[PDB]
Amino acid sequence: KDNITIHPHTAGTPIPYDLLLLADPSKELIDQYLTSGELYLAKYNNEIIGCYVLYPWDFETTEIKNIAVAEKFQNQGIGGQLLKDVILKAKNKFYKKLVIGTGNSSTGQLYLYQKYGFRITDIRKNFFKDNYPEPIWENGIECTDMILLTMEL
Amino acid sequence: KDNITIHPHTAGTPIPYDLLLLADPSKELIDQYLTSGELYLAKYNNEIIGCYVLYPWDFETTEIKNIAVAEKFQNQGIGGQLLKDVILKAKNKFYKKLVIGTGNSSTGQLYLYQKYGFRITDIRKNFFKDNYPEPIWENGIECTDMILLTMEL
Ligand SMILES: CC(=O)SCCNC(=O)CCNC(=O)[C@H](O)C(C)(C)COP(=O)(O)OP(=O)(O)OC[C@H]1O[C@@H](n2cnc3c(N)ncnc32)[C@H](O)[C@@H]1OP(=O)(O)O
Ligand SMILES: CC(=O)SCCNC(=O)CCNC(=O)[C@H](O)C(C)(C)COP(=O)(O)OP(=O)(O)OC[C@H]1O[C@@H](n2cnc3c(N)ncnc32)[C@H](O)[C@@H]1OP(=O)(O)O
Repeated sequence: KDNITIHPHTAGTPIPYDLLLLADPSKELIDQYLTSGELYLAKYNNEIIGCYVLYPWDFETTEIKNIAVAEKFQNQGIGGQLLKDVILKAKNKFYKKLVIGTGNSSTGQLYLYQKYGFRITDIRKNFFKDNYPEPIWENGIECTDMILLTMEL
Repeated sequence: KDNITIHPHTAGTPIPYDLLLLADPSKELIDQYLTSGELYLAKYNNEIIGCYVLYPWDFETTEIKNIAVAEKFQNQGIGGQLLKDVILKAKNKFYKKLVIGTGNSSTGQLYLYQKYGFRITDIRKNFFKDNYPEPIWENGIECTDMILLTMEL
């Protein structure tokens, strides 16, 4: 909606694993990019309803390692508001490219990221097969490969 | 449906440009891969309602350069029947890989081809921008790049 607020996560505050796990089934992988990344929390009427994690590769590129919206609040435009906020945060830290990777089966998400300016740029063959023990499925398609999209900032 | 027939196009028969143009807006590009490709026609109660073109790259790979279903008959499973038939024809000619390329904005099609066994393998940046004069748009996304998918036969 139009009355959502976004702030960085504060030390001592609970980490919204419920939300992060909607986007990444591995709590181990989440905690790893929380080490060097920056977590942001989207609040609406005092409740944390969404989040994203920015994860620098280097000076030029930073990656959205995780972006999630509470299941009760999806498909109301909150994700788009989050993506706009990520774009500003990455620009403010002088990154030149913003990257996000999603599953080959995530065809709905491939629309959304392109709507906000991401171009499809790379395929990571068997990324999910190699990095997650149990296979992952969407829409009856096995999610084996990562599709990487890139936005020039 | 279950009562569709598929046959190669016969010399002297009209070429269904109405159908081919649904899949490729350039009659010039269509006629070019009709030169070295093979056109197949799907008939239902005597009417041509779909078609595809197979276009060899070399001994190992052949490409679906064009696949189309009449607008009145779409989303009834005819395209899937066509894709199954292409797979058999390519195997029968001893190809090892079957390739199809669609637009970055064609997220519905990215589902369908993966459902029938195609993996996303390659991005052709600015393919449509370079090869078609007028820009092409889908779902409010500009169609600039070709997504190439590959099936091991
Ligand atoms: C790096 C990573 O984290 S990849 C994993 C991403 N996270 C997840 O998958 C976790 C689970 N899902 C979610 O948390 C969320 O659904 C998100 C983060 C993916 C998206 O957030 P949302 O608030 O649901 O998205 P939002 O409402 O802004 O837009 C979704 C869009 O999909 C569109 N859409 C609807 N049906 C379809 C469809 N069949 N195909 C494509 N797009 C569709 C909607 O219309 C909407 O677009 P629009 O606003 O232009 O009309
Ligand atoms: C190389 C080239 O030619 S690329 C260009 C391809 N051709 C074209 O775009 C021409 C215009 N379109 C067409 O001719 C046809 O629609 C084709 C050839 C793309 C597909 O043929 P169709 O008969 O419509 O497909 P079919 O009915 O078998 O299946 C379409 C699928 O999309 C699914 N679908 C529906 N909504 C969506 C959505 N939002 N996102 C993804 N998939 C969706 C349908 O459920 C169906 O899948 P299912 O059978 O597994 O449930």
